[PDB]
Amino acid sequence: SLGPQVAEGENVFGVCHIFASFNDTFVHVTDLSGKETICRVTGGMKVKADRDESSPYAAMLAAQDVAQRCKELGITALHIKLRATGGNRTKTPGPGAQSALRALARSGMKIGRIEDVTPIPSDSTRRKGGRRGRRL
Amino acid sequence: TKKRRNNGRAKKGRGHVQPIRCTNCARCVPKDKAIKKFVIRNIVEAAAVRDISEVSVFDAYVLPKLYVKLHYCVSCAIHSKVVRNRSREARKDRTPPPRFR
Amino acid sequence: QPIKLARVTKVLGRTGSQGQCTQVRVEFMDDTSRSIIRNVKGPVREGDVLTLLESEREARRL
Amino acid sequence: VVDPFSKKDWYDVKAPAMFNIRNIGKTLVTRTQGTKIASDGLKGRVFEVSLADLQNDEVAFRKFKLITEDVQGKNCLTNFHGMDLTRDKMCSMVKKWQTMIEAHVDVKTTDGYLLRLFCVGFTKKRNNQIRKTSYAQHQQVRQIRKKMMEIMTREVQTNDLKEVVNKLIPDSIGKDIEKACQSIYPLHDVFVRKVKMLKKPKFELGKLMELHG
RNA sequence: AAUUAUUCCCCAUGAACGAGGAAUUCCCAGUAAGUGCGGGUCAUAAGCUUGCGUUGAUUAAGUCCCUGCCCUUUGUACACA
RNA sequence: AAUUCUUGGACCGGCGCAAGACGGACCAGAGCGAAAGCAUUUGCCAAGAAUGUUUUCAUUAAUCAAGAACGAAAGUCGGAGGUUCGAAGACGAUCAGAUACCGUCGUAGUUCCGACCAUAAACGAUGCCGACCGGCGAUGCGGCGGCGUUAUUCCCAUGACCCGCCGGGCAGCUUCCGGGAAACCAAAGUCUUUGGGUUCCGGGGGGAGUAUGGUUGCAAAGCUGAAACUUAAAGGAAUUGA
Ligand SMILES: [Mg+2]
Ligand SMILES: [Zn+2]
Repeated sequence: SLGPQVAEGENVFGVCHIFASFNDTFVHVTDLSGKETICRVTGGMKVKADRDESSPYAAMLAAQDVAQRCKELGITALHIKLRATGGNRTKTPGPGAQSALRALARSGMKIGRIEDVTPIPSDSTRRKGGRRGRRL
Repeated sequence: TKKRRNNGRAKKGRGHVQPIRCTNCARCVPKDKAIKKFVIRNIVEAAAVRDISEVSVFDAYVLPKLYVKLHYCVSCAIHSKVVRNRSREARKDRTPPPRFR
Repeated sequence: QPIKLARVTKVLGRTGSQGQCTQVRVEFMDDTSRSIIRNVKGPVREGDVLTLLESEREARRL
Repeated sequence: VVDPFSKKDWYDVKAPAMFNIRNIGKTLVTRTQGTKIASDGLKGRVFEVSLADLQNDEVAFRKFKLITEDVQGKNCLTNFHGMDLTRDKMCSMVKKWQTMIEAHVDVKTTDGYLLRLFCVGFTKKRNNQIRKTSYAQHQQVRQIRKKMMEIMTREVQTNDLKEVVNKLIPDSIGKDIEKACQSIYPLHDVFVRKVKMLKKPKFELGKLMELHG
């Protein structure tokens, strides 16, 4: 909780690994090496209703929370590493990614470079569900 | 009775085409029968653009697009309203519908 | 944050669940150039004015 | 029942002399109080910095991997560990109606860095072309892949890593393959897609301290 | 023929009701609503209905969101559907 | 939502390690193959169509009872292996009930080697060989001819485009060829104006691909395959309603 970077106009970049699944949203700030966790606020930590952990609401709450927790330790700006479920499963960022990314940029943190790191296979194992899929 | 001259697929001179998993379900459908769509969206939506445009350190950073290739089974394609039923004569028109703006 | 004055230039069409907005392109009175589309409640004419609490956020051209 | 960021001292990270802007950014560690040591934990960490952030203002689609080989004092001294293109660039290039030629080589520098270089090229549609497809026949693909491998190996093998990274900062290798394969089938999007570091030499200090100016 | 008070008059008696939950009806200009006046029923005879003036607005010039109905395409082994 | 996991630190993030599956995007009404089927690189081995030919043999050919090779998936026996997924089963929900759909586990299996089984909506629901009968635009391979563009800068000459012609192939569009009950099909046409060659096979619906005998297989089952009896329709294409 003491950055030796003079706050003249020198930007201390973290890197937030936004993992937006379709039943949870992880907002997670990390150091520039990618090793040492600074702050990790999940979607279902804020709201205690199991249906809507992966909401634009709970994503926005956790994003504002980490943004306040992150400017305490003295990380000025952030790099974005957005990802979906990936592998066999869906490759679209969940409904929380947009509210999370927006809200923690609304909350005074500056955005560096945005990129996608969804684990896509060159080719994978068999997918969950039958040959006829999920009949519902 | 025979509905479609090509049997609802792009198989002509094979006999077998490796099956593929529907993105919505996980139903195995033939690769050539599957309704394919290519989705190119920005990582941030429309109104969040101006928020992240001015709350970014870099002047004139063209933020990237997410590129997704979606396969659907015929069931999911009709349900999610990607494809619909057509007139008996208007079924024949293969020309993809107009995208201008 | 300053309230800005804008002259409605043209009416486009009506939107909302029960047709209770007017889609209009409103030109700013202060700067001659800046024209953005906004949704307008109440009976609006062409060639009246609006008092915007924010001058930036824009409506979707439906 | 402790503040876990009471005992976390920050650091500066230097990038090697090859790139213009040197101070990459900040780091944190639990400074030593027994068997597990600051330096012992700080060594072996890898960073992925955009070439636009390593130079002044530049290519945003190319990224470089740099590991902390050793820490001098309040200062991590990184060294070249790998290279890769971005998801958005790799996806934007790969499109329909063209042959996508891919080649990989396993080559060794003079100093004991063994690299694996992945190249990728796409067949170019012509200026007056009315045909939609513009594919290459399998022998043409095999010949271009042969020219990819033999250029990627002759470029790296003959000189040391410092000069090889100096070549990777432009795409001098990607230009050379795009020139050689003009006669076989003209390409356009020829990049050295990826570089992986497989085997590294015996870690000396004078080598890196002269690679760091 | 008025007990089980037909209708009307007078003194007396002085109740719940502080604007009404779920829900829900009708309506855009001399219209809503207030306000009274005739016709029908009628020996006795309006808290109904059917007509007439009188005073006279708020909101809207729209939409398919809800509720209904009607089309076109489509599927059908149904045609007392 | 719950069953499951987790302060014997799950999930998330970093650096490595192993394992066994699988080859995304490029990937197309594109290609090859007798059909099943076939997709990372490179090497080795034998095969093959089409094209080119003023080479060679000289009727050696087409189709085929008997007989034979290959034959998805599932399945059985033996050995190796076990990442994912997952018949059986163990639960958790929903439901009037759920022995299902939905969810967490999960043995056989899924993968490899060696023996079997020989069936699929194994489909173009369409045997093979040969000839004749409209047009147009593309496409994949081979050849041939021609302004011009670009690389080998030295451009002879090859490669990438461009414009046409020829032959084989996957398909497409169009029309009063003609046919057909029509849907539709340049073949499903050249059929009362009925005959080019040949193999298999159908005879109202059920009973029934059942019984029985034979044969093949370790088993599952495969191939061949009736009758009594019951019945006036079952069915095909297209139309108008609901
Ligand atoms: Mg098949
Ligand atoms: Zn599906």
